[PDB]
Amino acid sequence: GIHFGNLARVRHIITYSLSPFEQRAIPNIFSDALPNVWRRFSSQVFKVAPPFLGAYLLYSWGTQEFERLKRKNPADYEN
Amino acid sequence: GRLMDRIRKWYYNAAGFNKYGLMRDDTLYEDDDVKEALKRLPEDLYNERMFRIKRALDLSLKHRILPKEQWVKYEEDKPYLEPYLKEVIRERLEREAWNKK
Amino acid sequence: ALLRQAYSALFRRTSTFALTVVLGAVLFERAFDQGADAIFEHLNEGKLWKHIKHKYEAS
Amino acid sequence: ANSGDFGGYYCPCHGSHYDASGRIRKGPAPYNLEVPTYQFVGDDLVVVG
Amino acid sequence: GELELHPPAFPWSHGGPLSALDHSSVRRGFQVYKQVCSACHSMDYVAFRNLIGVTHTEAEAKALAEEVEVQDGPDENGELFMRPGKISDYFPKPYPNPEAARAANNGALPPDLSYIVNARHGGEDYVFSLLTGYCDPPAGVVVREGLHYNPYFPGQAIGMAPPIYNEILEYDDGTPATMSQIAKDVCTFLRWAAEPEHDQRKRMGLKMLLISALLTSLLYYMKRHKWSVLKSRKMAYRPPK
Amino acid sequence: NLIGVTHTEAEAKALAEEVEVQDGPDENGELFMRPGKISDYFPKPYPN
Amino acid sequence: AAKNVVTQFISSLSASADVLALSKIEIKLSDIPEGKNVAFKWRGKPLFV
Amino acid sequence: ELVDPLTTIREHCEQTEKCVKARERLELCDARVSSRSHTEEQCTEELFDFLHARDHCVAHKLFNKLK
Amino acid sequence: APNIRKSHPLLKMINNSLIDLPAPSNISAWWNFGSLLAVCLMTQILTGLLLAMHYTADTSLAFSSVAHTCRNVQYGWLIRNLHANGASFFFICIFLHIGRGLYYGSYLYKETWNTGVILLLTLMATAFVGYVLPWGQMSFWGATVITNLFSAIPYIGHTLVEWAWGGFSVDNPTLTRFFALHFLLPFAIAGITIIHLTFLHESGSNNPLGISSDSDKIPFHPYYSFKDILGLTLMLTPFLTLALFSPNLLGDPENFTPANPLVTPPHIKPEWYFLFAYAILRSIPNKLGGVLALAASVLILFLIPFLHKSKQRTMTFRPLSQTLFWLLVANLLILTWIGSQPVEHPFIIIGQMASLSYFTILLILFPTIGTLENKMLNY
Ligand code: HEC
Ligand code: HEM
Ligand code: HEM
Ligand SMILES: C/C=C(C)/C=C/C=C/[C@H](OC)[C@@H](C)[C@@H](OC)[C@@H](C)CCc1oc2c(O)c(OC)cc(OC)c2c(=O)c1C
Ligand code: FES
Repeated sequence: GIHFGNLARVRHIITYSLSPFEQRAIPNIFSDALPNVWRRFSSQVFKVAPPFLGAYLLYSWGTQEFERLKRKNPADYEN
Repeated sequence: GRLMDRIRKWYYNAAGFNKYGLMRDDTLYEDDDVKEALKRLPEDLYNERMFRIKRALDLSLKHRILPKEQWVKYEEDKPYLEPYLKEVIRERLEREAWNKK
Repeated sequence: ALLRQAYSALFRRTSTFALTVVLGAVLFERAFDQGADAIFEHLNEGKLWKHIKHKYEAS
Repeated sequence: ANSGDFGGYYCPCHGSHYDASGRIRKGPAPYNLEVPTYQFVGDDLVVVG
Repeated sequence: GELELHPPAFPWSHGGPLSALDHSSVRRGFQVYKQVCSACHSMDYVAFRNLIGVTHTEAEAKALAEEVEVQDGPDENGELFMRPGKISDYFPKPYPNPEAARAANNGALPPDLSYIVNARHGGEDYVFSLLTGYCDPPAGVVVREGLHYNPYFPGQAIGMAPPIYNEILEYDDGTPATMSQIAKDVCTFLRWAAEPEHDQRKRMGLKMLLISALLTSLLYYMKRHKWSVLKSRKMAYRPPK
Repeated sequence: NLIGVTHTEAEAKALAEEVEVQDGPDENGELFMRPGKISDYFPKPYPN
Repeated sequence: AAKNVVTQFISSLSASADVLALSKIEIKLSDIPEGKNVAFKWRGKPLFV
Repeated sequence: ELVDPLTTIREHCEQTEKCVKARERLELCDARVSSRSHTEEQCTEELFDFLHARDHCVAHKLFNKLK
Repeated sequence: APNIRKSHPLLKMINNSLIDLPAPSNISAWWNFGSLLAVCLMTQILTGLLLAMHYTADTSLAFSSVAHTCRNVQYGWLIRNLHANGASFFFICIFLHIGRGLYYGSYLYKETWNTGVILLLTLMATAFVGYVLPWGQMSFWGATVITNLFSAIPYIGHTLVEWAWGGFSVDNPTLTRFFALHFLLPFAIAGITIIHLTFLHESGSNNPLGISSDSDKIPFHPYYSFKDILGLTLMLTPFLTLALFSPNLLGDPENFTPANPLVTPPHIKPEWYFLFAYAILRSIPNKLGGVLALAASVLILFLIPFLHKSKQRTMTFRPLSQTLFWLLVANLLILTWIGSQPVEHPFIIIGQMASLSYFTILLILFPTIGTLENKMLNY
């Protein structure tokens, strides 16, 4: 059952942390937060958007095309 | 030729594992062969790989990456495990061929 | 200092904290429920049977 | 009844087109609509079953 | 044929997520259903008691109830028999079974309106457009004998004749009984009929959103707080020299 | 239920038809009588 | 023992005995004018004429 | 005696740009179909385009006039 | 002894899986669905029991009993809504859960993944029979179609259909056995979910970076208990907004018409969460193929593990794989769209493409691009 203590062998790593009460829950909302939100957004939009944007069109086309084929062709009764 | 040689440098930057401070070898998935390799690693190399990883995990939880100035450069990437891994797999293949023999 | 007084007198002791949550909900409930309905009934004046009512009621 | 492209029938579930004979003409359906055992026992009165 | 006219979107006073039904108009619609539609349409899931506190006073409802003779029994001799209506009874079925109904409507079967707006895409927008959208067939279109033209109905040849027209009844509240006015009231009624909870459903939604906001916020702060320990955590590799 | 226990299929069918059964509604939504089927249950002497 | 218990239980799923097996149906070919199809309830699922 | 605001506005709407052209397109269809004997066409489409444009308009203010 | 949190035969378990459970320090929001899925299961079961208390498994009463539940039973309408919409959020969540798994190579945890597939499949069947209970037009014909799928099996098949219906056509015997089946399955789901988490705990959660996190684990509590609660509240808003404001949004209005054994509605479409598969099956203009395609469209999940060629575990550092991934997501989004459209042009051909597309990205492109990417890493 118990896993904490076996996990892995680690040496020479020091860490420093502060009580949740000595710091801010959401700090540097502008100087740090948002800037990264953008960073991340930026770096993934060209990977994600393409296939979706693509399908999007396929939708509109297929939709419009199906609808076009609804309308009547006057050339069928000009006789 | 020097085609995939620059292709490689491109991919290396595209992959992006260096923005975390990891070497190509750090990101290797730990199957049997790799775990065996990791075992043979001299201590310094092993302790270093650990820290690199632990730092990357901290970066991930933080949703941050290293400053562009600390990203590993394609040509400075050390394949510290690659060779060990080769041997390990080499060693295994032999046993295998031998046992079917 | 509310935060100090509050902490010192409500949030510190696990008991007083619990009682404060009970007491809290109570007051919060009344307040919320009334105001919520108020907001709803206002946004819907003369449309509720509450409003129409009197026309077929008693006197 | 009276739908599809074979003046027969059209199944709205997966697009099977049947003709006026109830035969499968287009779509995923494997066979033609079933024919029951009947007999024209009248002038304008038929009995099935 | 393979072409159909979808209805427009009228601004019903209850269309909005926080917009209740106009009970006055629902009261009206009832009358329209009672005095006009009920002659061929059953509303099996509603009872006179349902009106109480919504559109009518208890007395009014009881009254409306008694106006109908209901079949009960068996009695002591095992006989069925009539009796006045109780607020507990449901709205009277115009026919004892579809076969009979169809029989009295050219083989056409008037559907039960209890859940009508939800049984049709468009709901009141569709029901409304249909009731008023009656008209003559376009060139080349022959409407089989018995069926009437209505572009909004799928196939355009419906079996129901225009149920309403100006002054087909008289709203005892003094509202001008114009055909569309009627359609607007009965449609509003058909919405309440399909979902009385409608109003409360929405009042809850309001409370829900408020609490959901207050609470999602307080919990975002709480999640962050605890996690700060890790977010700001700094580390370093100080190997031996 | 009689069939193959106490009576032959024919016998059962026969016994069945000896009873008028109320069915429907019909095309006008009318109830009506009809002979018995082996599928019918034994006739209730009273409606309630 | 097993084969029999499974057999029995497995068949408790199959159609029951109240699942009859009914007769015909008469139809006046006059109710069905030329150029039209009509459905009639029968043996469960529809029946076209 | 009375006037259904529905008609009042249906008229006003048919004055509208689209309706007019739709109405016209329809009249044209009707005409040739109503004439040409033993034909195969219909004017559903035009009637719909017309209706669609008309009623869309109708449904935009009709309720203001209703109670 | 010392503490009763680690010693007690029962608490030792709650503590062993929801308190002291070691978890990667970096798992993201894409790891919140596991519990949401769990919460859905609980929520469904609970509202379900509540509803089952007022239901009546009988063709002549089913439809109206549900009506009575909504119209007469206090808050019956709310409960039915939460149950109907819960079903959807169950699928929404399960779908994202599956996605995350594919993107981050969680499937490398074979037993956890496999059982996961069983869960999806069971959830599917569960939701199916459940939908058949109000006994509206859709309920009836859906029942008719889905059960009929098995007729595709050679020789036997039909014989299996008989069972499914308890007759020679959908009817009461079917409705009552379906109500039973629907009442039962949720629990087989909850049960299997225990096996799921059990196999998972053998290895512990995987993480975005796809590299060992032993160098940085954290107690589930308060880190993920807190994260999870937050996650729940986020999913809760839309779910309730939908439930309280637009109740029938995700539902077909055709099912407000009592089942008519003699008339299949002209416009009959599968519940949204089935559309993608529905679409794939319509594409093959052959009975058996379409079925096999359908079967394959879901069963293929079992192969994913044997199609992993990448030397890296996740797609975090595989830009090509990442695109192929999002392509697949849109591919499905397309198939879903198609499912809602009539069997006509250009829809038919588009569907067939997407379908052909789908199986290809999974059976061929992915393993290929993975191999390709390995070479680009000079491996
Ligand atoms: C004389 C009987 C009669 C009256 C009174 C009548 N209807 Fe109908 N109604 C029918 C018939 C017949 C149909 C079936 C048409 C069909 O499906 O071919 C019908 C169908 C309907 C339908 C639509 C069916 C569909 O498929 O779209 C609605 C909605 C409806 N009626 C509403 C009303 C309302 C509201 C009223 C009162 C304002 C009303 N009806 C009054 C006979 C009537
Ligand atoms: C009732 C259905 C299911 C429930 C309640 C459920 C629940 C869970 C839970 C609680 C977790 C842990 C937290 C997380 O990583 O999200 C988990 C993990 C996992 N589940 Fe499921 N699951 C279900 C179905 C499935 C399905 C359909 C699949 C995929 C075919 C699956 C595959 C996995 C895998 C691979 C993991 C590993 C997560 C990791 O990468 O660390 N699960 N599941
Ligand atoms: C795996 C979890 C569950 C899922 C996915 C689920 C899904 C569904 C679905 C889709 C329906 C049709 C909803 C509708 O009316 O539109 C339904 C109906 C129903 N379910 Fe469930 N259900 C679950 C658990 C349960 C359980 C455990 C019970 C009770 C023991 C239950 C009882 C019912 C009842 C009574 C109905 C029929 C009446 C109604 O539609 O509300 N369900 N369920
Ligand atoms: C007694 C219990 C039984 C027999 C259980 C059976 C379980 C089977 C599968 O679950 C594993 C199945 C649900 C799953 O297939 C993988 C679905 C994605 C299939 C989706 C599906 O839905 C439809 C539907 O909902 C309809 O009505 C609104 C109508 C339909 O066509 C006319 C369909 C349909 O054509 C398909 C393919
Ligand atoms: S059931 Fe008729 S096309 Fe599939």
